[PDB]
Amino acid sequence: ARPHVVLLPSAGMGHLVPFARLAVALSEGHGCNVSVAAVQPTVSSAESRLLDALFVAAAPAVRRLDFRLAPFDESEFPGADPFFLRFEATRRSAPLLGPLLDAAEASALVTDIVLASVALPVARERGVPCYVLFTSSAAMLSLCAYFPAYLDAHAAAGSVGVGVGNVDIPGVFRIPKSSVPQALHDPDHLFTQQFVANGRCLVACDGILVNTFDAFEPDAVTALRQGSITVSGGFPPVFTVGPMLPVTADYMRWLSAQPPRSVVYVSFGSRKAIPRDQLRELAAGLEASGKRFLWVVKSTIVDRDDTADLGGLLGDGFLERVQGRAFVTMGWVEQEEILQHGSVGLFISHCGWNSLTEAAAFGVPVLAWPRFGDQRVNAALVARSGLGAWEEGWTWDGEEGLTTRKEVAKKIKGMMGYDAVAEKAAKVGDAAAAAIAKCGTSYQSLEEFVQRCRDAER
Ligand SMILES: O=c1ccn([C@@H]2O[C@H](COP(=O)(O)OP(=O)(O)O)[C@@H](O)[C@H]2O)c(=O)[nH]1
Ligand SMILES: [Cl-]
Repeated sequence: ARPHVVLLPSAGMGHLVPFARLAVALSEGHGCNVSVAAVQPTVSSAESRLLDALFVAAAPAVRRLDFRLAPFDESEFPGADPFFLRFEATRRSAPLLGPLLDAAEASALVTDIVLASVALPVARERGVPCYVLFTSSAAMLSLCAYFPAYLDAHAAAGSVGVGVGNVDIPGVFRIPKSSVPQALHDPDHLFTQQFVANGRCLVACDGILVNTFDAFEPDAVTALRQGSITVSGGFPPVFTVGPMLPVTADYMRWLSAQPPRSVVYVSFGSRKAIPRDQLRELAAGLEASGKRFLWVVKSTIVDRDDTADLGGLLGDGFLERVQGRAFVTMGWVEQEEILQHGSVGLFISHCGWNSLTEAAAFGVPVLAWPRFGDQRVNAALVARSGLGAWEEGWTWDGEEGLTTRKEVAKKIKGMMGYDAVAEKAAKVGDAAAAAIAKCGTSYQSLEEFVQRCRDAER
């Protein structure tokens, strides 16, 4: 009998991608039926394409469950990021999850961290076990879990403390103040209110899945499994299930024509647009590096809005001058496919977590260029694990300062010129493939989670 697992993602590819890979892992790999309760329409078109493809490729085990949004008035959070606004619109629709869950006869609910504080109560009154899929690193899970106690300890009669400094996560390490997600400095920020509420409820859920592997983050994973992080001393089981594997266009025809390990692939993720002054230094750094490069560019946060002319954003001269030696697009690329290709030798990445798991699975060295949110925490893991290297001094969003074309070009040449870089990254690939293979720590963790789902048949 196939356990029924209901999966409840939030908005953006960073939250949807790992849910689509989990669904396939649970269905093909462990004999589960999976219902993915996703909101329609999606903020980005890339989410729509991924959902459409998921429900074909992984049918009949994986199925769509329609989840309608109550109307939400965005006037409440003026100037908020569109994905954060969809996070909140979806959180206030959690009512509707109750009926859906009764109808699905779920063995278990797996909810996005983003939605955990509102999904867990609904699961409890419908009698369904409720697990959280944390979508970023174990280091960031350890931050999310400790941040409420941090804020509490720094609360002093006569106020609720504003700002964040160095965060000494028990039994893990120190997050320097400058690596704290920018939004967390404001306890009233839309993201922060969600992040704090979701961290508070984590002690009271049935377990937490993380798309990482023990050898990648041994200290963070060891602290989460002992419960160091909560001082109360009680934490749910943590299942390390990653790096989860993925489920011919002009850029691929180009790429296959290039020599092995020759191409610098460049992308800052699905929801970041680099300001133009920094964009020009990156263009000229790539040019000056002398390396072949494949560069994905965004002018807006949401792909649907992106109308800018590539020529108009970078330079019509630049584009003609790098013809042939390089490939530059403002459209979507199937990055999972690029990162498996033998012709890629370097990934300049914003250190979004799903991007890092992809470079980890395939052993691709990472030039870390974090921009916001969790990305400086994740960049320190890049450096720490030997997946790549990270110049801590490069500025990120909200800081003044510009990484120059010389800095880019020199760091690109060093990464590809120093063989230890490719070798360290390949050792991460080796450990990642082992983790998800039969005898690996991630395969076993996933087997244990599926066993829990089997024991919940009603
Ligand atoms: O042009 C693009 C940009 C992104 N991605 C994928 O989108 C996800 C981005 O998620 P991540 O957590 O790295 O960052 P976010 O976009 O949430 O900042 C990853 O699976 C990438 O492989 C892609 O396939 N093509
Ligand atoms: Cl660690």
